[PDB]
Amino acid sequence: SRGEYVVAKLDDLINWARRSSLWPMTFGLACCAVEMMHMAAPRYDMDRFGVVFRASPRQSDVMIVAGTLTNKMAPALRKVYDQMPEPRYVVSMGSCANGGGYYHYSYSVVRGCDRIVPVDIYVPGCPPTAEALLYGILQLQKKIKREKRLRIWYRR
Amino acid sequence: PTVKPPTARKFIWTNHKFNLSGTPQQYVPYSTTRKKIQEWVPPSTPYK
Amino acid sequence: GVRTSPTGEKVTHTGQVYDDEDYRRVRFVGRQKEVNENFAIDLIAEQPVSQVGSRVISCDGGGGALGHPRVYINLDKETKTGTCGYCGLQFRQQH
Amino acid sequence: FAYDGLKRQRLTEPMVRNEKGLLTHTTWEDALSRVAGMLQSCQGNDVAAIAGGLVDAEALIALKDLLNRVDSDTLCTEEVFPTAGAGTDLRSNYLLNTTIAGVEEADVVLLVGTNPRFEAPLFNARIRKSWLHNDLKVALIGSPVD
Amino acid sequence: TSVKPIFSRDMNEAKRRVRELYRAWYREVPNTVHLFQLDISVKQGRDKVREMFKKNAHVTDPRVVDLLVIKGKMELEETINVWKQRTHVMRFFHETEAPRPKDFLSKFYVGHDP
Amino acid sequence: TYKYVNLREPSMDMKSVTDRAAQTLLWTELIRGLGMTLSYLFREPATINYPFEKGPLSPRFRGEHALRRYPSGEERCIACKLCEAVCPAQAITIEAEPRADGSRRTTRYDIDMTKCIYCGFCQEACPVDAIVEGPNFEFSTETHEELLYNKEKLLNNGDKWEAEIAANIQADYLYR
Amino acid sequence: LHHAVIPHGKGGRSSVSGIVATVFGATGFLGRYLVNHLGRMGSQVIVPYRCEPYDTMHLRPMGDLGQIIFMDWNGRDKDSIRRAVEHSNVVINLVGREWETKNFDFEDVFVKIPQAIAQVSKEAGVEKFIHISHLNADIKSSSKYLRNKAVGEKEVRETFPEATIIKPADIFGREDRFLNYFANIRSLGKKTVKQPVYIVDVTKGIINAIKDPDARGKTFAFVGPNRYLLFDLVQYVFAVAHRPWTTRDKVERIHTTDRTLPHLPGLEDLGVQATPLELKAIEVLRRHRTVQPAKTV
Amino acid sequence: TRPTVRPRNDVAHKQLSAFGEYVAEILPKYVQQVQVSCFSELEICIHPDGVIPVLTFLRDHSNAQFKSLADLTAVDIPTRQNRFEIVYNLLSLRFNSRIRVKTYTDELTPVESSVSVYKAANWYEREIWDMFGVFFANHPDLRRILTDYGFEGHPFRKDFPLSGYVELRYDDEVKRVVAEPVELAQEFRKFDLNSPWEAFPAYRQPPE
Ligand SMILES: NC(=O)C1=CN([C@@H]2O[C@H](COP(=O)(O)OP(=O)(O)OC[C@H]3O[C@@H](n4cnc5c(N)ncnc54)[C@H](OP(=O)(O)O)[C@@H]3O)[C@@H](O)[C@H]2O)C=CC1
Ligand code: SF4
Ligand code: SF4
Ligand code: SF4
Ligand SMILES: [Zn+2]
Repeated sequence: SRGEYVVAKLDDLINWARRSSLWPMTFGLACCAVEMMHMAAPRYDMDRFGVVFRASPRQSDVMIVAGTLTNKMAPALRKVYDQMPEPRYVVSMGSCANGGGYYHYSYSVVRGCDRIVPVDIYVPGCPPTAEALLYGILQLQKKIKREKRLRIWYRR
Repeated sequence: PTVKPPTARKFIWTNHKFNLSGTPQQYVPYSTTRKKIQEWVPPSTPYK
Repeated sequence: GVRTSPTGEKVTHTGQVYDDEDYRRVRFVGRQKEVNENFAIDLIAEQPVSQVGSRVISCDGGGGALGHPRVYINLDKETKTGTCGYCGLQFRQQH
Repeated sequence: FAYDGLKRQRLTEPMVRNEKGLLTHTTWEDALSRVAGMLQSCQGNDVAAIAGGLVDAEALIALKDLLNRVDSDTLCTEEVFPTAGAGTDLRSNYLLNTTIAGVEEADVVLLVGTNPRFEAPLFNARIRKSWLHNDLKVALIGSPVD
Repeated sequence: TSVKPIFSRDMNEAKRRVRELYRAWYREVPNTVHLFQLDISVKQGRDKVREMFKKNAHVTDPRVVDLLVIKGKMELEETINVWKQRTHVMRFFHETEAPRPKDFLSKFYVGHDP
Repeated sequence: TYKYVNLREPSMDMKSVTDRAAQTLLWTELIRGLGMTLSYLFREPATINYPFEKGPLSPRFRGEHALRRYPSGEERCIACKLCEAVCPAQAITIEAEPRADGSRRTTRYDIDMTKCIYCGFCQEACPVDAIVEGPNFEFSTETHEELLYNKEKLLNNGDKWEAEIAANIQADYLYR
Repeated sequence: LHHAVIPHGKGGRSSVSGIVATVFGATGFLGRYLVNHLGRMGSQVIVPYRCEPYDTMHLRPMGDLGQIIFMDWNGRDKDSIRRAVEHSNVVINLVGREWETKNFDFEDVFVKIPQAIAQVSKEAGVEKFIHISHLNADIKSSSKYLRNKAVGEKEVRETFPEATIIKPADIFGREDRFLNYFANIRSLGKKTVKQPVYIVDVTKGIINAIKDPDARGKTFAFVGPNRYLLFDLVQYVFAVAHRPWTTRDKVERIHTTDRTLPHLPGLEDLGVQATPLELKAIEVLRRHRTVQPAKTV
Repeated sequence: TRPTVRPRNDVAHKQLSAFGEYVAEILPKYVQQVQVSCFSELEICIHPDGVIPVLTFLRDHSNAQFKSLADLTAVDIPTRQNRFEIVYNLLSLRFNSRIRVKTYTDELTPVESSVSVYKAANWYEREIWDMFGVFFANHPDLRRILTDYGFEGHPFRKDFPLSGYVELRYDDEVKRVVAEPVELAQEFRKFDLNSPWEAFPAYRQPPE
């Protein structure tokens, strides 16, 4: 049909523009911040993918939770998540953000940031390398590329 | 590996698969152990 | 050496498979149950028994330091082979 | 080595008889209601209880007080001890009064009607230790067991 | 049995300090309901303050109630100076926690805890 | 054995004062900084073309975990639980039993990859080189429980990456 | 009862509640809070979703790992319904649209899909089935919503004879279309009498209907403790929210009075204290700010 | 014992023993023990009423001049009735030396704050309040420093469990991060590692 073709091409356009202009807000909590900074450093250079370095939280498209989430900061994480405009994504970077990690059995650590915010990409490592984080960001772009917002809207 | 080939084994995958996450072929975890306690099955005949 | 339950589910090399009335099969709906189809119990049976001319044999698994710790296997029983407790290779005195 | 029977043949859920007379799984509410509805219709010797060989003192006094609320004194064990004479009134006529340790202090042990090697194997091991170190004299009235 | 005091020489000075801490919390509850924009009433927050004070009402040691007044002053300073968020104030109201079985029979039904 | 950073007295003759005033009024060090930024403008950047170009790794690299085999197909793991004893984050969960040929083998070998600190104490505690931490670092998932590897997943990582893992161990086993 | 579905733990996130729930329509207003209250017990929750997977992200922190299983389903595909319900011990229906669409009218959403779900849940061996009708459901109703929902209630009752059918009156909450409709309309005042019910009361009633074996085959009516006229209720909405998308079917439903059904059980028969509007309307309408309470009848 | 054994420093042992005698006899009102370890570290174990007079001495005396507070530490030892052991690591830059000043308290006896001697202590003993519950009298702003704001319990006490008593999660009903009792999906596996054989006969305690 014509309408299905039109909403498919518009889905492809808006998914292209969203995955090719991802703006991150990095929670530089712990040691994974150093490796996000290496993913911004000139060897890997996220800025050539259209992924800018340190966009403000009220204009960013993806929240990279890079470090250990403690109990004292989990409401601040959730408040910054609630202040992000949609579509917002969450990359969980490294073991403490993924599942608690080396501080999993601690009294003061949230056992993974997925107890606090919905998470799209889990990037494993302690820390994951800057290349592994850039792999996770390209996998997030591939996840955005196969979104079907207007096709489901046309089929609802 | 054209110059120094890898050592061939009967269990090394002939078909390398890429990252299957987000597909129907992704990894789903489960407990690989069997049942620990055995339950008592009552008899299928009546007790009269 | 994988077989299949009547539910259609592959039994793992441990022997694990969910029951039919077990709800935990729902995790594989639309997805797959990843099993390894190279059973080590079926592959170590395929090895030939090494006929040696000695009474005590040593096994390290091959490769020198890339194998297991070097153990010594007695071969006095002519009824049964002498199996390495690490790698599963088995040995027979040739007399 | 009997701990592997502790994970086989286990009772895990309450069972009641259905309309076909077969045991079927149920809840604790339904099972305790169906037992208590019959227990309220009992009085005196209408209800009795047999204690098994593996029952702790807490469940024993629990079921004793429960049947004493119905005024039932018929509470039994599987193992017969004779009630003639003193019975279970004095403790001394149903105990190992000497001790397990006091076997080390005896000089003649008389064993009547028992195979203590299997009925109480470490009591027999203590008798053997006193046999070996104290030159204990042992006699047995019964079948000539090892 | 001669111990060094924290603030109170006896229990009457201790009750004076308990009383002044309760006065400060009682005054603070409407401001706490307002600026944290809570979903509770001022009366319900004062009920929670009274519940937390009555929870410790069996202590007879002056040093223990001196530490209780010190910790209450610390929680009060964390409430007045807006250092707690809304979540720390609402943790006194165990709202998402399902009510536990209290009698014998429901604890028998749910599991093994006495 | 020590030196004084910033303990210089500037010269007060008219030459040096006029040098400092030409610096102040004519912005000489600001043009120096613009010159250094212009100098990096005309350099070749250090940017590799990921994913087509890859960061250089060593054979010691500690990435994704893999249970290995012998050159007969028999799995190397003989269920000794040294890896989970040494595991600093308690990521390794092991259950074992004698299997049908009487061999000491695991029935559970789980690694929570979100507890794992990727320090490789398991592969150096392992007496038979069964668990290794292989060279894969590109294994990001979309779901948390996809990073909860059981024995099937780890044996499949071994079968997947063994041609590379064996060569890395061949490079580094004389340092171990 | 299977050993993996015996309840364990202390009723928390890592516990096992023994509830395997397939919640159709879980991405809506009721499904949000029902999956939040199921997954906080340690329940296996199958969420069959129609929409974009992004639009299901908020359901993911609601339970422990592996406790929420997302899968695709189509309403006109019985195979996807069987694929979703065949491991569950309870199936909850929450499929609803306030408005009819080009591909789904009120009969597809309220008659065809609930009868399909209940038929497949009967022929898959599911123990418990909960369906959600409306309190004002009637064949002789002026709105097409209430007519098709009464028809669908009748068909659910006749094809799953042990279905717990639940009648909420007008559910108010943070994501409702009852207080948020009146707070964003800025349609008129008539003789309509309503008793709205709070969403957490509805969710606690649904979970108590899951846990109660006496709720099989019952028809509950979830209403609030206070009945209001429509006019002073709308004036209370505008007074709390500090103020001085629709169709004609929604207008017919707002101008339809909430009926009194004393012969049907309610929230008190499931152990639920119905929360009044005066505690929760400030929590709902705090978003709408840039009060004497409404008179009850 | 040359290659693998640590070389013993006898000169520092003799000098720190002489200075420990020096401090023990200048301040006999508070000094309880003086010990020097085999790796030459001096410990002055004092009475807790002499926190200020001893630390003011070592900071200000012309033969001590321990001007730097390296670290301030508590240790929970529950078998002692004074279970908390407060440790003052001090550095003299003039004599290039380190000293340790150790005292004790239980849960209820306050220790005098040493912010008047070392301002560095302002956070350290503040942390000893947060982690151990040791109250410090006349501290300028004594409150918690590391735990969450509603945190009950003093975590580095050894009767406090490893995972706590509560855990957080976001709850979408109340739209808020909430605290619940902790349930672990995998329990922390306690390992009993200690060998049943005596490792160090020099540390053998006399039996009962
Ligand atoms: N005040 C109220 O809301 C009241 C509601 N009810 C009933 O309760 C139920 C839930 O209400 P509510 O949360 O407000 O409704 P919503 O509109 O918020 O959500 C209903 C859900 O049904 C799904 N759905 C709708 N149409 C279809 C379809 N054709 N095929 C598949 N899925 C579909 C939607 O999925 P998706 O996100 O993909 O669109 C959504 O998840 C409804 O049945 C409603 O009639 C009863 C009384 C009062
Ligand atoms: S995953 Fe590891 S390196 Fe990363 S922040 Fe956590 S502790 Fe630091
Ligand atoms: S790399 Fe370290 S943390 Fe990871 S499984 Fe091995 S020992 Fe455990
Ligand atoms: S992987 Fe190695 S260390 Fe771990 S149990 Fe197996 S053989 Fe032992
Ligand atoms: Zn071998």
